[PDB]
Amino acid sequence: DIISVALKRHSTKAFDASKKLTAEEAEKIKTLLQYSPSSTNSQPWHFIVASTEEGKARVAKSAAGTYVFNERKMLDASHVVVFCAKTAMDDAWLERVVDQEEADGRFNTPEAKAANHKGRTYFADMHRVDLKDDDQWMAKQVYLNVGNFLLGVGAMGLDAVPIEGFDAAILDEEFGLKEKGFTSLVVVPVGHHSVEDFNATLPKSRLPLSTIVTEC
Amino acid sequence: DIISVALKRHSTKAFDASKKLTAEEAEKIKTLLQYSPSSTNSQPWHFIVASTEEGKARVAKSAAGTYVFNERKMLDASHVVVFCAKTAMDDAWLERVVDQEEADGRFNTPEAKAANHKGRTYFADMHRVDLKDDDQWMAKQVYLNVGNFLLGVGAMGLDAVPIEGFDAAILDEEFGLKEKGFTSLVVVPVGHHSVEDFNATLPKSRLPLSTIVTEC
Ligand SMILES: Cc1cc2nc3c(=O)[nH]c(=O)nc-3n(C[C@H](O)[C@H](O)[C@H](O)COP(=O)(O)O)c2cc1C
Ligand SMILES: Cc1cc2nc3c(=O)[nH]c(=O)nc-3n(C[C@H](O)[C@H](O)[C@H](O)COP(=O)(O)O)c2cc1C
Repeated sequence: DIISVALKRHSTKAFDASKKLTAEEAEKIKTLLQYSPSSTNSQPWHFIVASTEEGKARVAKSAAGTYVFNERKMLDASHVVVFCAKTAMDDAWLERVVDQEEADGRFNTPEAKAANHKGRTYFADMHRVDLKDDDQWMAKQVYLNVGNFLLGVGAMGLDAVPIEGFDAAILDEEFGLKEKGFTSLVVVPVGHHSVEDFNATLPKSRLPLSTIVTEC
Repeated sequence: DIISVALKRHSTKAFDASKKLTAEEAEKIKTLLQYSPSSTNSQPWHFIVASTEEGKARVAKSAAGTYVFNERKMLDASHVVVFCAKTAMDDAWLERVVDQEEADGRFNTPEAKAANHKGRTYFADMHRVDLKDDDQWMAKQVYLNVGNFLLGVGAMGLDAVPIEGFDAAILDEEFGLKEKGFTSLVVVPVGHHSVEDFNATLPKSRLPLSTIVTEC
């Protein structure tokens, strides 16, 4: 049951540094990242997956100053995922997307690919040209990917914590992501909680359905 | 297996208007909405769940003009979820979150409730006062709930389609959201696909791991 997963999953505060993902688990987490939906199948994202001790330490440099209370969550977890959004929607990306969809067998005629390209360009152009918000639109898709990921890892029986408390300017410099066209948004350390994770045994808390839902 | 769900779920293009969700499935989808994580447990959201023919036709008035192609997805689904974000983060909201956490038994230490509220008001004030993007930070949390939702509903064996192609100003005017401090961002019809849902038997397409993942 997925609902039991939803009620049991928690934001891990401390990871066991001796528990690592299997090679099968490492492959499956990467499948989850790749297969999330996105508006127009635009997939405007890049992911850093750090599993080495050198790589996690480099990600862990961004939990500087005020974000030092999240550094140990990055170093003790098995795999650390960095979710990055594209910084602008370019026309090369859109043609990369429609060429992948043709290569995957989604179009039956050249008119069906041209129709799909036109339709995606129009909605990319509403954000790029009309609203001037393509940066915010692509970042919103990366957060939907985070949502998908947290539930999926929970359903695999693993522990994780979504981190917004890190320095994105520090992280983007280290991996040289502005040169590559991307910016870091959320860091998700993945592994197994330890006995020091105080949040594992505390109750879940959410606003009641009376406040947050309207039925019509 | 959750990886099977991720590879099997699709964006439905046509729903079977005779197939409805059971009362148990209706309750489970509201549990999925409420239990999604969000930064600092801010839960900066409101959900409209329309299951009646009158309710769904009111949501379908936003599938206007250029967006007429999404109208039928809203009309024939069993349940239509409107994901709304708060338009500003007020102190009143943060207080009801911390009081709910208090009632749920999260702070065994009355000094920890006060410690946690001011940390939440500190990270909410870095967006509503310092960075001035409180509306984008709260919309970001609503897309994380949408990603959580779409994988969960696929894990329950239901069909859905995330919709961005709707007129949010019509949708907000129709349900008086602007005066309640909420704005609609994503519409998600849930139900069971028709025999004429062409997308159900098309192959899934995504960019390769070689483009989207960097391993470190
Ligand atoms: C976008 C996002 C960012 C978060 N950032 C942090 C963080 O920097 N550090 C942390 O300890 N937890 C962080 N969390 C945890 C939230 O406090 C948490 O999801 C929320 O309190 C609900 O608890 P649950 O995850 O255990 O269900 C973050 C969560 C989200 C969704
Ligand atoms: C945020 C968002 C908005 C979308 N808006 C629309 C829409 O307006 N109409 C539609 O038919 N599909 C829409 N979709 C479906 C996307 O085209 C689809 O998710 C994508 O092609 C990947 O296909 P899949 O969901 O079948 O895996 C949307 C998806 C997302 C995530």
